[PDB]
Amino acid sequence: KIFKPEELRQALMPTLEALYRQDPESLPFRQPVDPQLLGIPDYFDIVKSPMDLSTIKRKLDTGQYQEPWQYVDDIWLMFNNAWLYNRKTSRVYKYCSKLSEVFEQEIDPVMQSL
Ligand SMILES: [Cl-]
Repeated sequence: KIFKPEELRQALMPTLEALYRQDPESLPFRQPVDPQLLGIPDYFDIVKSPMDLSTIKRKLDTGQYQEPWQYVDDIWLMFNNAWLYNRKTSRVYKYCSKLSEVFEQEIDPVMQSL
């Protein structure tokens, strides 16, 4: 179906809030990564399409997702970036896995309703 932007926003936003409210796990994902500041110059060599919670929120607010799967894809892109760039024993890697689990429980019922 064609999705009215506000209908989408209303359905998806709670799932994004749930991730944002995961403390401390969501902390590393609330703002775009800044390799200059963080002193990790090689970040963009590894991560070709940066994504994060704030960017996803902005796209959601500005009606830039026409369909639910698009939002899901951005969520997974964010996760995959973190798993890719961070060692599997790192804090960020584990935070990422936790967010992944929270998302799964959140998104399933929502997708059905859409
Ligand atoms: Cl949107």
